[PDB]
Amino acid sequence: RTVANTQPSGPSNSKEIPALTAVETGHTSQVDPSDTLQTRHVVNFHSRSESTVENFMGRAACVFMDQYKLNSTDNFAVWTINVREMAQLRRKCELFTYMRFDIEMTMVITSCQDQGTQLEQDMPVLTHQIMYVPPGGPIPAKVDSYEWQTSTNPSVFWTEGNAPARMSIPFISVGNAYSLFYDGWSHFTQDGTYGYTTLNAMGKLFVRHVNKSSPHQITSTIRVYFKPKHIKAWVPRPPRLCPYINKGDVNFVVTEVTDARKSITDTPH
Amino acid sequence: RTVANTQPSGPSNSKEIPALTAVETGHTSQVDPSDTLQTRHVVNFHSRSESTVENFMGRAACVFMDQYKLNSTDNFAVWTINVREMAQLRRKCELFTYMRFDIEMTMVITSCQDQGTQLEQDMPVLTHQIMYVPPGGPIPAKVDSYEWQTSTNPSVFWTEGNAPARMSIPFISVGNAYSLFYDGWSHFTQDGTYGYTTLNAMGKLFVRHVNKSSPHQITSTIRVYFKPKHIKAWVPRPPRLCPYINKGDVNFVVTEVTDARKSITDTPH
Amino acid sequence: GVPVLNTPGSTQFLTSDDFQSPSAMPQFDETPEMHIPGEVRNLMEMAEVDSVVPVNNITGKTKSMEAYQIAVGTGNTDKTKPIFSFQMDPGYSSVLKRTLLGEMLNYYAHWSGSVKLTFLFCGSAMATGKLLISYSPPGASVPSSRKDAMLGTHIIWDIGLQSSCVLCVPWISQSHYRMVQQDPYTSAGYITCWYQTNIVVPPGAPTSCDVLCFASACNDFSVRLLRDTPFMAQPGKL
Amino acid sequence: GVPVLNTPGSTQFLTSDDFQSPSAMPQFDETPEMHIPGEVRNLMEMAEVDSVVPVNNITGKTKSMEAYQIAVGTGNTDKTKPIFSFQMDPGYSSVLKRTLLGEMLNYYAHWSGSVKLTFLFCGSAMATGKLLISYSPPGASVPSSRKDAMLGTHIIWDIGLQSSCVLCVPWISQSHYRMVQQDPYTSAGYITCWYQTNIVVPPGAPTSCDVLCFASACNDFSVRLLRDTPFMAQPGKL
Amino acid sequence: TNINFYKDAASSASNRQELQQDPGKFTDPVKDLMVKTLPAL
Amino acid sequence: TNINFYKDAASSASNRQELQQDPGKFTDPVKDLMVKTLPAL
Amino acid sequence: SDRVRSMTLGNSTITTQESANVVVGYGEWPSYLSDKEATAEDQPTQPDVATCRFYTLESVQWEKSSPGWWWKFPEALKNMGLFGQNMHYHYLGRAGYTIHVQCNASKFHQGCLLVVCVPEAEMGCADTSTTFPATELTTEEEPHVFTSDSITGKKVQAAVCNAGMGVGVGNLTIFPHQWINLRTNNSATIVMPYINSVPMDNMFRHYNFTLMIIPFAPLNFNEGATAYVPVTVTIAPMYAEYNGLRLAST
Amino acid sequence: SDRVRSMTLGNSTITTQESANVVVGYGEWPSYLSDKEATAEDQPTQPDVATCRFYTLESVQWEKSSPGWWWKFPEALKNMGLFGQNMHYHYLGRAGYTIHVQCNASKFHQGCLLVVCVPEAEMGCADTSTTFPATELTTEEEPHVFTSDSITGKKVQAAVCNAGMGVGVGNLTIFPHQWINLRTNNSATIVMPYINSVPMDNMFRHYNFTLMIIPFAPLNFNEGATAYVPVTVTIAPMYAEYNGLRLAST
Ligand SMILES: CCCCCCCCCCCCCCCC(=O)O
Ligand SMILES: CCCCCCCCCCCCCCCC(=O)O
Repeated sequence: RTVANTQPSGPSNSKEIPALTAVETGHTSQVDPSDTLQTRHVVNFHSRSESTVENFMGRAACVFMDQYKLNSTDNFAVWTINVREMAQLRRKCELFTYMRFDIEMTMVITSCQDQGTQLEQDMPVLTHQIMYVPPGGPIPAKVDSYEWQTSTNPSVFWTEGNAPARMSIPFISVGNAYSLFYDGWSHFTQDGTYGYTTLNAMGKLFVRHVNKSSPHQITSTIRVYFKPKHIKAWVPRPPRLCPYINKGDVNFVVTEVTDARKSITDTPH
Repeated sequence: RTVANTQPSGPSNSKEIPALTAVETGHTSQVDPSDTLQTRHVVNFHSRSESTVENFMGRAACVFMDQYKLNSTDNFAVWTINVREMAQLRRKCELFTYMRFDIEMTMVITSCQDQGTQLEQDMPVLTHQIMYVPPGGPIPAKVDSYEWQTSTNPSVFWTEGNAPARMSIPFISVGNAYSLFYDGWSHFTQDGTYGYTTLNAMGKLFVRHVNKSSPHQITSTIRVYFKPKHIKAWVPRPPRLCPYINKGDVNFVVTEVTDARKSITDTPH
Repeated sequence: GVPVLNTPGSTQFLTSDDFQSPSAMPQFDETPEMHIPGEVRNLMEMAEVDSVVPVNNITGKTKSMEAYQIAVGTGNTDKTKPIFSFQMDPGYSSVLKRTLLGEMLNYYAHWSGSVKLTFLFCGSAMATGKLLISYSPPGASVPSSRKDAMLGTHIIWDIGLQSSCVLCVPWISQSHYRMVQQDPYTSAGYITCWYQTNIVVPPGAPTSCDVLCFASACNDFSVRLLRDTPFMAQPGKL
Repeated sequence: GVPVLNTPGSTQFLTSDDFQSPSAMPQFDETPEMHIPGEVRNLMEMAEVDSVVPVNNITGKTKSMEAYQIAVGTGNTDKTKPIFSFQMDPGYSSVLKRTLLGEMLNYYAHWSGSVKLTFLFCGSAMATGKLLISYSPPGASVPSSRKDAMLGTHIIWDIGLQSSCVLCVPWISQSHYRMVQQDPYTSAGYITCWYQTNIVVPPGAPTSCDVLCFASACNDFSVRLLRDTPFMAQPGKL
Repeated sequence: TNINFYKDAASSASNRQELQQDPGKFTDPVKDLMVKTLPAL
Repeated sequence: TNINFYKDAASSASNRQELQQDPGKFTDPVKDLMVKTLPAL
Repeated sequence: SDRVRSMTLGNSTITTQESANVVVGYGEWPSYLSDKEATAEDQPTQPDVATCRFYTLESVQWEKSSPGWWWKFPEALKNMGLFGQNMHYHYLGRAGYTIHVQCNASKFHQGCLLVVCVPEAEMGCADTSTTFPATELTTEEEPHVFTSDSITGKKVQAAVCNAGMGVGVGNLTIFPHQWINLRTNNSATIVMPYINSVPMDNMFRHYNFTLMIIPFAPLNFNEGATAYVPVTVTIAPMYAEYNGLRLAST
Repeated sequence: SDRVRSMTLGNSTITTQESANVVVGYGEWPSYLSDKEATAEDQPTQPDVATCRFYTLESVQWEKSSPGWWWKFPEALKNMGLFGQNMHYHYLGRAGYTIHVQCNASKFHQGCLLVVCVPEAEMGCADTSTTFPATELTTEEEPHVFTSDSITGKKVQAAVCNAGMGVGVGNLTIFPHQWINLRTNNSATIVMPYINSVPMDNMFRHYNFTLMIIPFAPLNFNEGATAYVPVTVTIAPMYAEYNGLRLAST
């Protein structure tokens, strides 16, 4: 599974011109260092492991951080489920237009115990219900609404102090891939929502405290970490140089192509 | 796997002179007690186990202790990842110039609940994010910065009160071994950073509380324990007699070769 | 039941863990997979593919298109001066950091392999000239004379019908994996382009021709240690 | 799922545990292993290799080079006195504690095997003499006469062309493993060097010749119980 | 090891041991085969 | 027992049952073979 | 020779004398949707030559200061023959487009065009807060020009350096790309197959890809050379299959 | 006999009449970097005799009070023939050095030198807070002398007891070591192979090893004996292979 070994080369004066190619063809030259220059026989035990899209997405990264409190809509956290909320994994997922990945969510929830005048009352271990409402499903409006009855909606019901909750999610896109980039309008009139927001509507994630109330306000932070696995990247894209501005669109502020250097001949050190 | 058994010997008056060797050769004499003296046949069931570099490094030892607080740069602990910070494992690793070891880090984190005027507010179980930034990667500047989104950086996200976090790390050195001793400058001009600091730049370890804040200051101590496994020691070195002074250089204060005794003939007891 | 001793790594969320987890929706019929062209099973494939690099990243030109344009001219002035010069290491070099191999390098901490820089002469068809594109391995000063660049690894680019010479940096390193982050120990060499011969042009052709450099990864190329990219900085919630 | 009963050793970080843990970077391509000469697969190998010991560790001489130098002279004075004397146990003996076997002994609590002390005569080539290097097993007083040392294990070193006699302490112990820490029960013997004959020198050679003792481990040598070394003391953060 | 303890296919460990790679999709997408040892034209 | 439950090779128990040893690298590094039963010269 | 090329898709044919090898989109040749990969149960309308022909779009003058142009396909093919008619009269459509960009320049012309088919090139708004209308990115009649610098308003961010998608334009070669270097090439052909997550998608709401022609080296010609150097896109959908006959959408 | 020795590496040859067995560094003979263990794809420059020859360095007088000397190789071989030239003209270099230290002394001379090749002997600064310059440890022209006692300043800790690396000098025999005992030996040869983590490293920034010649027994000679007893290091790199031809570094 290792990369191709550098074949031994020698002096050459021929008509092969391996270095001389044409980018006009659009084909990146398949040349090796043995072609242009003279190289020794180096057996490359180096392997393109951890560079696989499966391994690259294997690193779990946050996609959703929100603060929901105990003792309105601030007692539970609502997440329009998209990878684009957090820039760290968004740019990874935006390296490819289509990724057919089974996403492994690992919720990390930490209670904060908000600083108040009175904080001398100790609440028992806080259980957390991370319910997933599929798109078009019943969206709860209160922390005790009927939607929290998980007849069909999956829910971990994670309790604090245990191992972080983790529920692997299959490939749920209506299409055959998750369109991270989708230059398309929601409506056929070409008017509406432009971007990944249209196709990447995978429901919502409502996070609440299973505990009814606490003597003092406790604002637990739900840190959702998305680990893509069984990924099928299908159309590669460059990383977005510009910083992410909107989580529902690719809208960006202009950014330099690279870090500017003093001169075209400016080589530090 | 046991050590060589003491072969039976007897009286000898020959020209073999096993005791008579030459240290001028640089070869340590391979003589046995049967050679110099007369010994009985002793089957040595003793084995050189627990003396193996694999077993010797098997004992996990601290390499990084720092205090990071909850409720600036003091809310997360930064570790330039090197074994040399703690002298106990550093001298073990400095017994060999090159060690190709898969390092097994076992973070031990204990909250302190800093003594303050008010400490009557009980915070829920504190989750701890131990993120590893590879060398040249994005280094966080705040406890809530975008770097903490672990798109690619590995992170245990350990929660307090559970089993101590442990993430085995492969051999990540750019070279074929970890140069514990490296008498080399960072730059080819022979000016810059001299020592292991040059080659042993294996990134940084940022430890933070996943919990956003606490009503009262809590300063958890991150005690990183490094267990080398699958070690390949390649160039043995003596233990450093002098106490360690700098964690980025071998710089030392002069120390006696051994504990001085009253006389060359001074034998206690 | 079964006696189980919890390892000291229990109840932790390691980011890079191959741990099976219960399915959110069991027996969920995933949409049938279709053969979408271009299946990326490794991002070293997108590193291998060519990418115009911002060689002329002088102040202001990064905003415009002239960052990639490597200016060449039919003038005797500054002919003994490099057409360009920059650091070979795609991790931290300003030219190569935001290119395809560089962008897929700053997502990692260690990189190994032969960067190949394809140089496309974007000038007049009758504009013929010889350049000397040279990778100088580290340990010495940046080449300040064409002879110094010739002393290192180099290729003479005779601009013609092909119009693209590939300078393949032959992985001249003292370690199996150079480090993506800027460190003098695994500091790479210097890629400098000079004039082996002037860019001779007919009277009806522009003298100020342009060159595009395509830094691409060879089959040797690999990255070993993943890390969050320093380029993608998120000031706050989007 | 599977009924699992947690053992009373669950959720603990035992330092000496062979417990598998999730990989920090899964499928990480480690740099290919190369045959670096000197592969240490056991530190009893570095114990076995010779090491100059500070026999003459009298006050002040540990700072200088005379700690290893064992002074011998062509003088009738103090000929009935030991050239040197020290404790055999490398764990706590001042001479042998910081040597290769001793330094790889204080990293352990129990030690077993035959220490072999190679004695190199670092004097004039024409300086010929006979020494009596004697390991006396414990249970009796330290030898105060050459006859007492002769009564124990001893080797006569006839200094000549070889110039190095190896006094191999034949592991005269009442237990399979002596304890590295200073305890009278596993207290080792006493290694004392005397003059079997004076160091006869020609008139043109120095009388005050020097001897170097190389305490080395034999094939029998082993250590059984690991412990943090008392030598490496860390007052605070570096 | 490689044993899948969950019935659902998605509820399995990531296929981190698959290093299949076809750079020819991106590096060599031309219809006519291009050999480095001949002029590209 | 010896079963490796993690795919990565580094994510395995330490090889504490390997007692391979070659002291001849350090104790006998001379080019010409030296036998204890003959003068070293 | 590889420089000469001839593509006879449908009634219209394209013959070129200086054209490098055609860039098959991501190495896979376009084809009709297979029964295995088909999710629509309607009978597919497959005009082999009525719609699968070379459509010559509006030619845009490559000025010296031109930073770039983009066409949004298949919406750029509206009102272009029976391909556009089938777009209007069908809910779902799939096509593999072998775009052929013709830039006839003399041997004294300096310039280079990255003709790159970016699948799903989601364009960024000039003002990040708002979203641009459809007219700003749609390419029904004229190519939408990338601006040399940043623009503002309810439009598409046309910064050529960011390619309008916040992406490094020099890295746009990651997508199926061919270079029209007037030194060597005068025409680039990219045979891009149908590229989308869903096997068939509507051809109005969703643009299957965007053909971005980015002059990396601006057109440079001395006085006396032809100043009107046209960049003519001739795109031929291949294996075009449509499901869901419906009322014409306008 | 084992006392006589003859090494003919390259043009220069070394013949000795009282020289013990040569200490092959860690028991492995030096050799050219194999393709399996090679990470640099450049063609290796392998001068079999141009660089792989015995270079006689500056001879230092072994005084009675001399505590020791050290040479930092391969940087001590700068300006020494084509080995130094290849060092200057190459980014990466590998060599196995068979150092030969010549100490000709009569039969009436008392002394003993631990000639030990310490791989990667990281030297400690005299003041722990600061770091010494390159001149303090580099051995381009003259050996750097270990001081008998502790020194201070922006220099290298030259305490002979600590060997400059905080390490017991008597334990330095752990590294490939040979003893020049004037009773028996007048010359020590250590055939140390290339010892580094990376298969090839730069020969300026990194010193592959340090040859420390530590007089454990100080030179002792009665009046009338030759007072100028020289310690002459004659080091011959073997199987020297260089990758990365570049501009000369000075
Ligand atoms: C708590 C159990 C159920 C968990 C369900 C939460 C995850 C829903 C599925 C997410 C699909 C992938 C992310 C959105 C699509 C994308 O932009 O790639
Ligand atoms: C939290 C998961 C990731 C853990 C990463 C932390 C360990 C990084 C690798 C350490 C390499 C060995 C120590 C430095 C090199 C050395 O001096 O031996």
